[PDB]
Amino acid sequence: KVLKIRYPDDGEWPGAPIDKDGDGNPEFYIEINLWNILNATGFAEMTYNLTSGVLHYVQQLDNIVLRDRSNWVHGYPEIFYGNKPWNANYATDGPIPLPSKVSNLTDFYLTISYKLEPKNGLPINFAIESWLTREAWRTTGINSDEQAVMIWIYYDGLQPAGSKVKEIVVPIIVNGTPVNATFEVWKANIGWEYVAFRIKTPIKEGTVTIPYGAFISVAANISSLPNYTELYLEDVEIGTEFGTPSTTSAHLEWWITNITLTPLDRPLIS
Ligand SMILES: OC[C@H]1O[C@@H](O[C@H]2[C@H](O)[C@@H](O)[C@H](O)O[C@@H]2CO)[C@H](O)[C@@H](O)[C@@H]1O
Ligand SMILES: OC[C@H]1O[C@@H](O[C@H]2[C@H](O)[C@@H](O)[C@H](O)O[C@@H]2CO)[C@H](O)[C@@H](O)[C@@H]1O
Ligand SMILES: [Ca+2]
Ligand SMILES: [Ca+2]
Repeated sequence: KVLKIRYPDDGEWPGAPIDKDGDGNPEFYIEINLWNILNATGFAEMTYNLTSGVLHYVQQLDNIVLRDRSNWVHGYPEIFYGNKPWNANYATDGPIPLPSKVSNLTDFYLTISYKLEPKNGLPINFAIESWLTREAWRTTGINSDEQAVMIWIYYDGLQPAGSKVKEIVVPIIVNGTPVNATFEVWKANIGWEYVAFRIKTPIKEGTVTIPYGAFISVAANISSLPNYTELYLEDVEIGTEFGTPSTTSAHLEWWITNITLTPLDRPLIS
């Protein structure tokens, strides 16, 4: 009834599928994904109770030495739907057919119920990420003519890569109440084009619904990439980037109780 992955016990890259019906197609995939940590004392453990429906992440790391301080953050412990293009992990048992070309996808709501508890002022975000790639099923990384989209619905102590472009309004739902929220739009080129949407009013816990097309439409419209609508939206990743090159201790706990993607009857790009 309980799935657990644990760093460092399970190796430097713990991860596992969530496959509640045991049919060989995961509904989601979890990774501890401490992708910029070279060494640390302590541990990180992610547990999914299949029976109670709670994803619970506990991290207690110290003596942290990074792989490349120029990458700034330490990692991105996460859960995702679709094909994560950095590795051979995937989860495609869901209602939105990912990967799909941006031009063929419908819009969808993404609803997440969560609670974040960074300890001692640890810089963090709670960020939704998609990667947009030239091939349908990428498993070997990301090229300079491709895109990362991030949507930060919480942050503390981190700013997105690159420079600020503009602010936009996106209608979202927070704790059951519709609200117009403001997002700063940031753009960088860090080996690929990077577009981040940073909410101006961070939400540290609750149930949040966002319309995914509001973000991908603006990411398409400010992009410098050619033939944007031919890219494939590979996945939707949910997790917390954390840390800075000055951070040597990172204690963090969070919980996610629901992730739902709800298809809409309108195109993803408007
Ligand atoms: O590079 C940002 C990206 O890294 C991904 O991890 C890569 C890592 O960068 C590379 O050095 C290593 O060899 O491969 C892993 C993938 O297995 C990480 O998974 C992403 O979340 C992150 O955005
Ligand atoms: O390195 C990729 C990582 O960058 C993070 O932004 C850094 C930025 O790289 C640095 O130049 C700026 O001055 O500090 C910020 C952090 O506050 C970005 O937040 C991450 O999403 C991204 O993975
Ligand atoms: Ca399944
Ligand atoms: Ca993959």
